[PDB]
Amino acid sequence: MWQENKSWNAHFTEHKSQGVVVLWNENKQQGFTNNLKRANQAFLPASTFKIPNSLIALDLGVVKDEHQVFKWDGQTRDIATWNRDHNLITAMKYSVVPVYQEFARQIGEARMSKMLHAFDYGNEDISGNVDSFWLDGGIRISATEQISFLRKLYHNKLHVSERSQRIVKQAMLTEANGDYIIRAKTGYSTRIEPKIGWWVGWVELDDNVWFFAMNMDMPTSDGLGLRQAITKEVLKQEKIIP
Amino acid sequence: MWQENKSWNAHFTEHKSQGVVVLWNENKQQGFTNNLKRANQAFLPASTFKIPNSLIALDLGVVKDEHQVFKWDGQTRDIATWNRDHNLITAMKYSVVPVYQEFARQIGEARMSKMLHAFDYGNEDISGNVDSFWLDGGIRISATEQISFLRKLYHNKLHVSERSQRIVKQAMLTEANGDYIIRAKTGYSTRIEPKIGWWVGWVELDDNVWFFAMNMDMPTSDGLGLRQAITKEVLKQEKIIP
Ligand SMILES: O=S(=O)(O)c1ccc2cc(S(=O)(=O)O)ccc2c1
Ligand SMILES: O=S(=O)(O)c1ccc2cc(S(=O)(=O)O)ccc2c1
Ligand SMILES: [Cl-]
Ligand code: NA
Ligand code: NA
Ligand code: NA
Ligand code: NA
Repeated sequence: MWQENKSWNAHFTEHKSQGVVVLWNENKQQGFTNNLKRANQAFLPASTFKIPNSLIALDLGVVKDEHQVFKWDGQTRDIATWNRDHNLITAMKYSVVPVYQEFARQIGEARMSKMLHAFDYGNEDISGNVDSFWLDGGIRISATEQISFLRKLYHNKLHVSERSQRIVKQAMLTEANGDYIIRAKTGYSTRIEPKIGWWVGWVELDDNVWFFAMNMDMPTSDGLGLRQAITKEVLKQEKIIP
Repeated sequence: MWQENKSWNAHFTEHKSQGVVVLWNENKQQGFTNNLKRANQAFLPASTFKIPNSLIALDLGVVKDEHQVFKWDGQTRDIATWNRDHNLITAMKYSVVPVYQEFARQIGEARMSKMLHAFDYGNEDISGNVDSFWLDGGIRISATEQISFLRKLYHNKLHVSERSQRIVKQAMLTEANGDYIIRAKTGYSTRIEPKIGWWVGWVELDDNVWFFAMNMDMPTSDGLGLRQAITKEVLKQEKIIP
């Protein structure tokens, strides 16, 4: 099932960093990682929680579809792309936290807790603030647990409607060409140590899909590009993407 | 509503050919083209008929989902990519006619003709074989008629389920990066003169979507890549993609 390959550490070493990448080959039901222990250590999901959050908001009707416009509240924040109107596509593309904070407020503590229990998501714990618990509360999830959740989403097996799951899988669209399709979500956990950056999702090939979930030490925002860079180096080494 | 911008013909004559490109700004509700007469000229849809064919087959249960495998029939044909198993995603990417010829045969003439009338698709005529009329039968559709069809598809108001339309819009995925997403379908009509090449779809932006339909004279298969090349040149000139 799980096989360890420490070859991939060089890609983390090359950039003064440490992390874990987890790959799952859907067809052959075989997994791969450079660090079995870290692959199963639970961290704050940060903005990768936007995947379950969107599924919940859509299923409950907080968000009717991917065209509904969530208008900027007018407060100028540090990330410039947040200071504009957004729909679910652009909101997820740019990790617009304010938009998902009002989602969490409408969902409320009870329904959020109930949904995460049914999702089997992480430790299912929403302790902390209603609109910030995935950034500084008690919820935790491992990279392998992200793959378990993601595999349910890919196969439309999560407890919410098939429509909700198809809309989110559309919003996760990051990259696509003649070779592959990447649906994925980035995350950056800055409020509680250890500061880490996430990239979870999958790579759709012609006749297979590879699920991946990576996290890495991230002391500042300047290294965020390595989340995608290091992952793609691993995908190139296994001849998944050219 | 429409306006002619014959500046684009320099992108066609540069590659020794003729054609039309039709754009439609969804937000502004304004259309553009380099030749309004060819824009309204109706040709065989060729494999751009895979868009409505896929909707009909999905709505009728001929195709269960985007993951169902359709086994190669063993007959080795001239396009290598056709001689292997496929699903809806790859069968559309490689324009695998045999796979869609089976779809049509199971849909049948009666339901195909009622569905095309419900879609308002072209001249709604399926005269000829039910398994080849979009390649050598009587169906005819213009570039502007493709845009009307595609607009309904984008808005889920075609007369099939919302599920079927979302799946087809998924299978149309051609290209996606941080700047745009292209959902399109290629076509090469070579059984009845004039031999022409199609590219129809739309470009999803952050705050807008641009529908496009284009066709051009294609005497030999060598020039097929100019379908996308010329379209991207127009889109660049109109400050639609960088
Ligand atoms: O609220 S914080 O400033 O801690 C915060 C929250 C989410 C973030 C997501 C990203 S992401 O672009 O990596 O998704 C980057 C920085 C972030 C900072
Ligand atoms: O059956 S034909 O050989 O006439 C035929 C049908 C569809 C085709 C689609 C393409 S595509 O470029 O639209 O994928 C290219 C050649 C084709 C030939
Ligand atoms: Cl998609
Ligand atoms: Na997105
Ligand atoms: Na944090
Ligand atoms: Na179906
Ligand atoms: Na023709």
